[PDB]
Amino acid sequence: HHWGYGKHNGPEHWHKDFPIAKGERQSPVDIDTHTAKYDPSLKPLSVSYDQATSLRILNNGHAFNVEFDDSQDKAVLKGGPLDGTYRLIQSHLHMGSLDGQGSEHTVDKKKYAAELHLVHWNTKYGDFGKAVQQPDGLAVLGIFLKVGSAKPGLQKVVDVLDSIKTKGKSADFTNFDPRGLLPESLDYWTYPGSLTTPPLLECVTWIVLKEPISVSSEQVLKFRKLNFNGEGEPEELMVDNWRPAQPLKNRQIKASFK
Ligand SMILES: [Cu+2]
Repeated sequence: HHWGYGKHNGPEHWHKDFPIAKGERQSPVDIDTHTAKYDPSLKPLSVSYDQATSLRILNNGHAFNVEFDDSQDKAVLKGGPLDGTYRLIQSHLHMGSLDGQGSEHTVDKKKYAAELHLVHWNTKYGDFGKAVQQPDGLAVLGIFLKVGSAKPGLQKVVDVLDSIKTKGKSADFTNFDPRGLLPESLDYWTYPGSLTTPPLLECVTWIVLKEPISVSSEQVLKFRKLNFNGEGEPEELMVDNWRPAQPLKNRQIKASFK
């Protein structure tokens, strides 16, 4: 019924309800490190996540989510390919069923265990709603996740996952710090893209970080136990909720690093 990631409602079906699914700037895409090119005009990336603004954590049937207070500029994104200030409004995790898959964007065909997305909107549009209606309304920072050492900033979250196991559930969480999710390096690739889930609006400036972060298998496994389904329904594990790479058409992927 509702769009999804199954065989009967997965990505390859979306185009029937959202013709833009076959647009000219769809995400995610595969990053060919030796096709993408350094762009000397890109300014430095500014990830000012000083004042934490996390509010809720929830299961919306599509993925694990975190909502932030976007009333002020307490967590914004500036610099890089961006013109203006972009406000962080939410974050979600794309998880795989196996350690070898999960990420939406790929690097030279390589898939990661998962991909985190931090969504920000151009504060020049009044609100999120009017932003997505614009080509330069969104800025999504994508962060790759590989299995290994445990990520501290994720434990506290992983500890209360059972409180949002099924769709429609949510738990207050003012404890979430998007700083604890960032890798050491802020090198990235940027390209004009879209949302990776319906409506698939082509309103996104993508900033994918080259350096992945590590998470333990315990943390991963706990994320693989969320459910696509609601309470009192046949269990459907929330895994492989990622859209495969889309045609780059002839878009240019730029590197922030030489
Ligand atoms: Cu996403």
